[PDB]
Amino acid sequence: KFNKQKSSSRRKMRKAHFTAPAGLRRKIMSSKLSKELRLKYKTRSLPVRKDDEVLICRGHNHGREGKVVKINRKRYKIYVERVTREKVNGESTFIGIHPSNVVLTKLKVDKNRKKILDRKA
Amino acid sequence: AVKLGAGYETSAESWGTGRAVARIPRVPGGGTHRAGQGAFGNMCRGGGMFNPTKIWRRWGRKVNLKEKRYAVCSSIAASGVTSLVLARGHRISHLKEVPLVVSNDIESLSKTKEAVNFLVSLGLKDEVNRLVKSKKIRAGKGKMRNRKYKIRNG
Amino acid sequence: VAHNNVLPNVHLHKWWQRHVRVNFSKNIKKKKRRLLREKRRKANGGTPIEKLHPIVHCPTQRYNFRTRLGKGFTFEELKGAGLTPRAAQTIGICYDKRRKNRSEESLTKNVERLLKYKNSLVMIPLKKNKAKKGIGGIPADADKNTIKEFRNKKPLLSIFKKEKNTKPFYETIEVSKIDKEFLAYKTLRRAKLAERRKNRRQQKKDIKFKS
Amino acid sequence: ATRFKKNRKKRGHVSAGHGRVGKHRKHPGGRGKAGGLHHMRINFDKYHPGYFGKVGMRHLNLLKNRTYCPTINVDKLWGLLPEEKKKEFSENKDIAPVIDVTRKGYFKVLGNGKLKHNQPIVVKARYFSSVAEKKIKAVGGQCILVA
RNA sequence: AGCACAGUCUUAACGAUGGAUGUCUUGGUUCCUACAGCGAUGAAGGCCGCAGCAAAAUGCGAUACGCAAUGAAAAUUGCAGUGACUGAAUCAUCAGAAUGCUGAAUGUAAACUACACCAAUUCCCUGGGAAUAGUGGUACUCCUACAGAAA
RNA sequence: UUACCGAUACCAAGCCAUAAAAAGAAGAAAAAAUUUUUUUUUAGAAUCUUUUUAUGAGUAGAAAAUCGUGGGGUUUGUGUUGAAGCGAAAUACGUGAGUUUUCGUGGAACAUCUCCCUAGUGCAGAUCUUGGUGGAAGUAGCAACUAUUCAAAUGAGAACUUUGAAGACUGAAGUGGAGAAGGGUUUCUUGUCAACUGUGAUUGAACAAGAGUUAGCCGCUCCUAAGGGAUAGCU
RNA sequence: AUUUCACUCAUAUUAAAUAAAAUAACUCCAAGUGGGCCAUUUUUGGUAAGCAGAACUGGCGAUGAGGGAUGCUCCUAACGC
RNA sequence: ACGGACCAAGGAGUCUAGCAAAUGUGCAAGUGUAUAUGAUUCUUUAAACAUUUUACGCAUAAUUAAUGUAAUAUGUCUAUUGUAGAUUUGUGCCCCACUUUGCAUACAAUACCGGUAAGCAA
RNA sequence: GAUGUUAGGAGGGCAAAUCCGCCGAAUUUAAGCAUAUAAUUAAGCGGAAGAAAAGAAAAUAACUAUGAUUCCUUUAGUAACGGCGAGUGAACAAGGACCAGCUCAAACGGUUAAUCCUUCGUUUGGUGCAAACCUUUCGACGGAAUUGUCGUUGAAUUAUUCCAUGAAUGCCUUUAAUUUGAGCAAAGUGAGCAGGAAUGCUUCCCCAUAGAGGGUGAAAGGCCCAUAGUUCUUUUUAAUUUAUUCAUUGGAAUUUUUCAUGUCGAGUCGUGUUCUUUGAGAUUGGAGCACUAAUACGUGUGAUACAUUUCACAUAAAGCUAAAUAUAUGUAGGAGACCGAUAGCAAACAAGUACCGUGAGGGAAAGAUGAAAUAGUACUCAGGAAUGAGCAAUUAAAUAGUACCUGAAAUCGUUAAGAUGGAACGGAUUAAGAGAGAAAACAAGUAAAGAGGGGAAU
Repeated sequence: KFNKQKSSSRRKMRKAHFTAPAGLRRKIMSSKLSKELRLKYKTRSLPVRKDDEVLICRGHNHGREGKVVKINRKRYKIYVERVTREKVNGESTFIGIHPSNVVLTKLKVDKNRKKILDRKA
Repeated sequence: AVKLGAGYETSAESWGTGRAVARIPRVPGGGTHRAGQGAFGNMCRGGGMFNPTKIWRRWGRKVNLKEKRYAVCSSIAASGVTSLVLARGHRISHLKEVPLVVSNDIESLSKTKEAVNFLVSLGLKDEVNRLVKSKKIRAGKGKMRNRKYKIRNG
Repeated sequence: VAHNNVLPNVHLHKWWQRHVRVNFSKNIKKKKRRLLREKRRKANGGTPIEKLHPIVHCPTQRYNFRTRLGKGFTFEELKGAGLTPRAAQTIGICYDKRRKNRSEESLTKNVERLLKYKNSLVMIPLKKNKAKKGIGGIPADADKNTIKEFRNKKPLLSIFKKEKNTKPFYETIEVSKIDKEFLAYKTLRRAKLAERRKNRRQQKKDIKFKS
Repeated sequence: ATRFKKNRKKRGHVSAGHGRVGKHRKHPGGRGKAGGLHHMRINFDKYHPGYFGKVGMRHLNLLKNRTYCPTINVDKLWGLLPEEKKKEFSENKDIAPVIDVTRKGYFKVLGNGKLKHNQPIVVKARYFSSVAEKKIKAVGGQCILVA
C-alpha cells in the first residue's frame, strides 16, 4: 500500500504470479499449519515438500488426510497418497489440490530439512 | 492519448477512379490480405480515429481561490445541520448533536479497535455497518483498470 | 471572416504540434528541487546554503523607488567591511567586479549590512581541535565547548532574505509650513523648454575642462 | 461538455445544420483575412474602418519604461489615506496631509473631479497637470515635485 | 396399413452456416520518475551451428537450451536417464572461464569456405616425446620517441 | 326547380400539447353491515396545483424538453436460489425514441432515474471499410495437341495404378539422350491418401520415415577483354 | 426663438370610421439563403415556343386533404387525436 | 437522373490557441496570486492548503504622427440643464386628479479634455 | 623531410528522443501569382554528452542605475518587418529557479629550464581469500624544450597567521540521515442452507499501525503470497574515541617605504560591393571579393545616413567552466475518469513473422473447453475407413468434444399452419382462425378444521 516502490497493478502482479520462476513458486507453495504445529514451531505457514503429511479442509475432499506423494509448481498443485481419481481410459491418477486449501499436520527431516527446521527455529 | 502515428503509418495510394472501387486510400503491394485494403481514414479498419486524442487537452481548471474558500466555508456550514447530513446518506439518527465534537484524547490512543469502539459508543454502529457492507466489486470495465472496489463514504 | 469580430492574427501557421508542451510535472519538480535543497542544506553541516547579496536600487525610471537583491557587493563595500573579496567568497558573501558604488547612500546601505553579516560568523576548526585566529579579515574561530553550545540554535535567515523596506507613505506636515507660492507645472514646462541650452552649457563647460 | 454541444441535438438531420444547397465546404471565401479590399471589403469597411494604410513616424525601439507614467485624478487623492486618518485630518485645521503618490505607484496627477473645499493637501508627484495644480492651490494645498 | 399435388411466399419451434453481442486480458497507449552510450580489449547487425529423441520462438557458442562461483535449495520429466536422504535436481544472482564465421573488418579477394608473406606453430614433464599444410602477426591515416641512408 | 351525395375545411362535444389567463404556501365525505365495526380516500410537490380560453402544415434553419451508450465521483442496491448478453413474447407503460417484465438459453458479473461529471456517445445509404452470406445456378463451363479396345492383378472402391494382347502416335528439326540459366531435394526406397492432384484415383512432382551426390585427369580455382573497385593525388 | 407664471381646448364613448391594435418597440448573438419556377392581369424581343426578359398579386418550392379519370403550380380548402 | 444484392461490426462539426456575445458564480475600483516559495501534505497526494507589512496581466482616461497634453471648479460634502420617465410624499389601507421626489433610459442643451482649423500671439 | 611487418597509442562503425554545425526545397497561404508565406522547416551530409550548446560584457541603460550564461512568468502579438497585402515579429527593464568563477599573451629565475615526457629497477603503507586496486619515491637513463615549459602576476623592504611533514608514542568507539539486499509480521478454514466446488446467504466470534493488490473449484481483512509496521546488511555524509612531542626545511597567504604606469590578441576590426539572414528598417548577423586600420588620450557600442564635438558603458579579433534547462531513443520502475481483440502499437499469438516485389521497400490474419484433461472421450454394435448409434461413458454441464465461453443477423434445412389468375410488402377498419392471459375483468367478510408464522402478556 504505502510502499510506492512496488506496484499494486492487477496485470503487473498477475504476470508475476503466472510466470514466477520455480524458486518463487516454492514460496507460493506455502500453506497454513495445524494448531499443534503452530504452537510447536512458533510460525504460521511453511512451504510443502514431497515427504510431508497434510490435511485438506476445502473442496470435494475437505475431510481426507494423508501424506503427499508429489508436488509440481507449474500447475500450482499438490497430490496426496489416497486421493486417486479414475480416468476415462481406465487408470488411476492424482487430483490436484491447491496448497491454500490444505493444512499440514506433520513434517519430515533430511540432510536439508535438518537445516530448514533450524532456520525456522 | 493515442499514439501520434496511429493508423497513418503506411503508404497513401488512392487509385480509385476507373477501378470501380471507393476513392479511399489503399495500401499497396500484394501477397497479403492487407494489400488493397482501405488505408488510414475515419471509417476504415485500422485507420485511426477522426480526431486523435492529444495530451494538450484542458485537463485541469483554474478555480478562484476566493471561490474555493467560499465553497469550503459553505460545506463546513452544511456539515453543521442535521437534515443536510442525514439526506446526504449518513445514518445519524442516534447521535446527539450534529456539530459533533470530541475531547482531545481522541488523538492520544492509536488502536483502530478502540477507534471503532469509540464510534459505536458515540452511536454510529449502523453507520459503520453501512460502511463495512458497502464493499463490493464495481460494475463495468473499470475493475480491470486497478479500480476494483466501490466504497460508501463515512 | 464574418460579422463584427476582431480581425484574427493567430500566429499558428507552421508545424506547432511539435512545439506544444504541457507542464504535467510542475509540482513534481517543485518537490524534487525542494528535497534537493533540503539535502544540500542537511549535508553541508549546518551552514546556511544561501549567500548574502547587496540591497540595491532597480534601474530605469519605471522602478526608481524599488530595491532588490543584486549580484554581489562591490570591492569598496567589501574593503569598508574589512574583507578582501578573494577571502570573503569563503563566508557566503557574493561579490562582483562589475558594480561601482555611485553614491554614498549606496555605499553606506551595504557597509552596515556586511557588518551585520560579519557579526554572526562562527568559524570552525580544521585540524582536529586546533582553533586559530583566521586569515584575511575572517572573524575568529571557537573551541570544542563553544561549537558544542552554538551548533544547535535556530539559524537566522531574515538577513539573508531581501531587506524589508518600510517607507512612510502616510505622513504629514504643519499647515503653516507650506510653500504656497510654488508653481510645479510652470517649473516643469520651464525645465523642458530650457533643457537644450543647459545641454549646450554643459557641452561648452566640459570642452573648457578638457584644456 | 460534449453532451451540451449543438451538433449533438441534430445527429440525424443529414446536413448537420450547415444547409442543404450551400453545404459546408472548406474555406469557401479564402483563409484568414484573405478577402480584404476585394470581396470582404464590405465587412472590413463596416467593422474595422481604419485597417488599411499606415500613419505616423516610426519609433525604432520603444523602451516603454522611459514613458511609463501611471495617472491619478484629484478626486481620488483623499481616497488613498485611511478613513481614520482622513477623519483626524478634516477636523483639525492646523494639520494637512502630505501624500506621495509615487509611493502608491502614480506618477502624474490630473485635475478631474472635485476637491473637498478648504482642506489643504500637499501632494508629492513626479508630474502634475495644470488644472490639477490649480485645483490644489485653490483648495489651499501645494504641489511638490519629486523624482 | 393409409392420407396428403408440386413449386413460390408468410409465420412459429428446433437445427445448420456464420462469428456479432456480453463477459473476460501475462497486451497496448499516455503521463511521471531515474539512469544512460557501445566499438580494433573487435561493437550494432548478418550468417552458421548447439539439446537423447529438437522444426519455430527463446537461450547459448565447439565448455554451445548451458560450465564455474554465490544465495535459495531437492527435482528434471512427455519417455529415457539424471540426482541429497548438500558446490549434486531446479530456480535466482552472475563478478570467473569461454565466447564459431563474419561484420568499421583491418594481409590480398569474394555469387570463391581462393590466395599470400613473416615467425613453421602448438602441447606434454620441469633437457627428452607428439599433432601436424597445422597457431599468431602483417590495412589506411595520424601522434610521441628510435633508427639507419640524403644536401 | 327541388332533393341528395360529397373534405384533414366549417359547427357542437371530448382528449393531447403550445401560448396566454384566473387563483392558490387545512377540515371529514359516502357506502355496507349492527348505537359499534368494515370499506375507500381525507390532497398543498411554485419550471408546482386547480381551473379557463384560444391555437396546432412545414424544407433549409434555430431553440426547448425528453430517450439511450462507454467511463467517473455520491447515494443504494441485484447476483450460483443464475448477472450481463441473446431468441421469442407481453390483457404492460409512453406519443416516441425507448422502459419494464415473462419463458427459454446463458454461466459471471451488473445497475444506480438521488444528484452531478465526462466523452472516441446513437447509422440505411458515403461505387463507405472489414468479415460473413445469397439469387444468378447445379447454370456458364470442364473443346488445342487424330484414339482407343480386350483380359488379368491389386484394392472397400479402377475409363485416367500395374501387367499381357491389340490398334495407333511422337517420326529424322522427337514429350529421345546429354544440354546451361533458373529451381532446390521435386531424386531413390518403403509406406500412405486429411487436403491437393479442377472427373475418378489404390496414382503422383502431394503427405510421412529413412537414404542418396565420392575427381591430381570433368569444371571452378589461374590469365587477360569489354570493363568494375581501390591507391597517389586533385575538387 | 427659449423659459416661467396665469386662464383653458370632449377627456364622464374616446379632436373621423374600424381593428384577437402591446402578438408592441428596441438591443445583442447567430443559422440558412443569395441557381428559382408557375398562374391571372400588364408588357419587351421573337413567326412562334412548355422560348428568352420584366411589373403587381397569389401560389409551387417548403404542403398534405376533397375535386379536375390522370398531373409539383387549376377550384375548394391548408393539416393535433 | 446518380448510390444501394444482403447482414453484422466500425463510420464523420471534434481538440487546442485567441476574440466577442449570452448566461451563471465570486469579489469589486479593483480583480487574477503568474513563475516560484513552505509544509512532521506526500498508496490515494501529479491535489488540496498558505503567501513576514507596491511583480505583472486587464480595468481605473482620453487624444495626438509626435515633442506631449490631459476632462465643470473652489464659488460647495447642493455631486451640469431641460422634456418624457420607474419609484416615494401627501390632499381630496384598497379606484381616480393635483402637487413631491425624477432610477434607468431616450431625445436634446451645455460646459470641460486631446487634436485640427480661425483670431491674437513675448 | 622519406622509410619503417621499430616501441607505445589513437581515429574509422553502430546507435539519436534531447543537443552541435553545414546544406537545403516544395506542397500550402496570399481565395490567381512572381516578393512574401510555408521555413532559416521537411529531406541529405557531418559531430558529442548524460545532458550538449551558451557563458564571465568591446552588455544594458540614461535611471537613486544594473552586472557571466541558461530556463520559467512577463515585456508582447508589443517596437518593428511586410505587393505595409496575406502574414511575420524581437530586445531592455521587472518577478523567480540556479548561482563560482577562472587562465593563456608580456615582467622577472640567465650566479644556472628553475621545466615536461619515456623507459628501467628499489621501497611508503593499505583496504581484497585471491585477482587486482589506492597510495609510495630513491633514482638512473633516454630524450623534448631557449624557434620558450614551469615558477611570477610586480618586485624587492617592514609588521601577523597558515600549509606540509619524517619518526616514535597512544587511536580507529558512539548518534542521526541516506541507501541495497535480506528476514519477522494480527485475526475463523466456527456452525447451518443451497451447492460439483465458497470467498455466497443467515448466524456466532475476532484482528487491524495490516479493509493495497494477487492467488485459492463463486464476491475472502481473519486459507496462501503478502500489505501495515518493524530488525539486521550495504554505499557515503552530517555529529562523534586522541593527541603528545623532537626537529629544521620549505613554501604560502594578510599589512607599511620606493619604483612604472607597463602589457592588453592584425589580412584582424572596419569600410565599399554582392548574396544570404534578421523585427533590424540609407543593412541584424554571417559569408565571398577589393581596400585595409589605430594603440588605450585607442576603437567598439548607445536601433536613421552624414560632418564637428561632448557624455555613458565595455575593453573585440585567444581559451576553460558545475548548477538551474530538454529529452516521439534505450533500459528499469509507478501510475491513469485511456482501449477491451474490426479497439489498443503493425504485432495480447511463432510480428516486422508468414507472404509479395529484381530492388528500394510493402506487410498481414490469428486470443477464450473445462474448477480440474494428474477428468480430453473408456466399452459395445455397424462400417474398408472416415464416422454414426447405444441398454455404454468423464464432468455440475458434452447442444462445454479441441472448426471447443456465450453464440445475433444475413443465408439454408425440417416439422406444422396458412396464402397463391403477369410482383411482394404496406396504411386505415373489422372479420375469421391459432396462440398465449386473470394484475379491474364478481364475491370482502363469516363459523369450523389442518398446517404454520409473528406481536403483546409472565
